Amino acid sequence: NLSKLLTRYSTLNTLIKLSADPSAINAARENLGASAKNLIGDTKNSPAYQAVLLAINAAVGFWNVLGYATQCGGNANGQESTSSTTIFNNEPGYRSTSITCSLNRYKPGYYGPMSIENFKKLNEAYQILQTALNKGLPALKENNGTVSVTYTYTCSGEGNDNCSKKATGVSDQNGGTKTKTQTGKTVTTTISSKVVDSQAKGNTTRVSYTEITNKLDGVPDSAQALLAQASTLINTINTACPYFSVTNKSGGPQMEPTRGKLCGFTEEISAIQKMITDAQELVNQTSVINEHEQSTPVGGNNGKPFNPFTDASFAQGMLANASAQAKMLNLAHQVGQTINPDNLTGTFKNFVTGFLATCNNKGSPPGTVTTQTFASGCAYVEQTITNLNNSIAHFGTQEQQIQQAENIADTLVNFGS
Amino acid sequence: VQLQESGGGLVQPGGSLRLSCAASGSIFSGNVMGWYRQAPGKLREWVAAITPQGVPNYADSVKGRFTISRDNAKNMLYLQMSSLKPEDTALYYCNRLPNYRSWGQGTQVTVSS
Ligand SMILES: CC(=O)N[C@@H]1[C@@H](O[C@@H]2O[C@H](CO)[C@H](O)[C@H](O[C@H]3O[C@H](CO)[C@H](O)[C@H](O)[C@H]3NC(C)=O)[C@H]2O[C@@H]2O[C@@H](C)[C@@H](O)[C@@H](O)[C@@H]2O)[C@H](O[C@@H]2O[C@@H](C)[C@@H](O)[C@@H](O)[C@@H]2O)[C@@H](CO)O[C@H]1O
Repeated sequence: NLSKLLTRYSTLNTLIKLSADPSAINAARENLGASAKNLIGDTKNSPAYQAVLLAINAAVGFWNVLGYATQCGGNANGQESTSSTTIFNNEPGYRSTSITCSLNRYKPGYYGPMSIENFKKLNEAYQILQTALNKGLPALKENNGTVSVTYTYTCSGEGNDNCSKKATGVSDQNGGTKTKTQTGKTVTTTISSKVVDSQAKGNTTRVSYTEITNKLDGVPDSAQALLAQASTLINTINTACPYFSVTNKSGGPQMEPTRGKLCGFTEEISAIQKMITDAQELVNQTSVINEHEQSTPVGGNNGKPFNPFTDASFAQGMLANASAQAKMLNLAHQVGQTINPDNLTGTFKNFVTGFLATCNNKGSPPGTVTTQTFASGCAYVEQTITNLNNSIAHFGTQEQQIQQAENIADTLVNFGS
Repeated sequence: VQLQESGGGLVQPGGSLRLSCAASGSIFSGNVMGWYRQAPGKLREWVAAITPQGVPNYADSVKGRFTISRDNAKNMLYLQMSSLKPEDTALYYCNRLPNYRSWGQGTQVTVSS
């Protein structure tokens, strides 16, 4: 009997009254439209935006912490080399804005050096991420922005084939150029090659080298696309699982362990993978929201009073829209809790508070690599956790409005079934 | 997984009251926390929130009259209410934001002359 239960659950009675009233339903639908703009159209105040940003920064920060300590080398086939030095620019090396891969003889592989092939994949994802962070991530709804990205690396040493025609696609090693396209979006890549003799004016380094420049145009900077880059970054590290060994500064904070394999940071890597996974799911709710717009008013028809049992075919879409917004908000929260040092323990807590959430650059804008970036995240991790929490606190009203819209729609889906 | 409000009662307009909420660690720690209320004939309304670092914000209906605070060592959330009005009469609840989906009992506040 229904009186007997509206006795105890008086808020259920209010819910039913609202579900029978077009003007309460239309108010809830307006609320959903405004909260959707907060979630997918804003930046500072969107918890969804802040959580995407945080997932990306944690991946980037992870490599800023460990990249300088990571062995790499060999030749183009993932094979060992006799005397190859390959240097990647705008990377966070030891007292340097480049990372040098020059470990010879050892076979690239697990607990060994990272192959140049893996490093190239890693490096490209990194350069793209840092260029986009530097320019500022767009709101979640902006799906067609692009960024331009340029990066360089060099090869020296006898037998080094990492800058050759097969590695590169480029015909003349001195002065040649090649263009190729790729993917929903077309990205153009221009690769050019130049040789610099040991004697040339300039040329600190005693030695002859080849320089490769890559210029990518039309790189998508949408959230979904940047998350895919962050995933490539962290998965390449975890799959390649190269040897590292760290310089622990006398004084400083202490990195444990000091030698080992990169995939040995298992809690850190799992956490970051899980953040990215949750942010990809979060960004997927965008299309659910878009395809179920709530801006058309609803009512009875032919001037007949509204009948909640027959006139409510919109409810399904309203519920899917409300549920999707709630899901964004919960996943945004869950990204934050995965990395927030307040709920972390032991070695993983030390990693985040001592390294990942710090920056040693002498704030520098996001995406800047200096000779002091190494061993620190330099990716605004702490500021982003704070801004995520601030944005969630400023979403108190909208969250209740979303729950209410969901309860209304769900009451109407029930009545119509 | 526990939310326990207390401190409510019947007071006079113009009056004061301080509400308490004991929350479990897993709800409270490193989360935004907040207060809500449910008045007769209405659904639950958000009232105030506070970040782990202590930054408070408020709904317009209570701003300048209520103060939310938190005690991170004891997992306690507080709402100091002043210049109370009949319209502040309601069941008050605390939760994290976003909400854990089981609400506690709440605590009744009645303001009446
Ligand atoms: C070891 C070194 O740096 N040597 C310098 C010269 O460069 C080398 O020249 C030889 C021919 O004598 C080759 O061309 C060699 O590259 C070939 O072999 C490599 C594998 O060992 C790799 O597959 C290359 O892709 C391949 N290139 C070609 C065109 O087939 C050169 O070494 C390579 O390039 C140098 C610059 C450096 O990056 C090495 O790490 C790399 O392995 C160099 O010669 C000048 O440049 C060459 C590319 C070529 O055009 C020459 O004819 C030019 O004279 C000279 C002068 O700068 O310095 C040598 O010390």
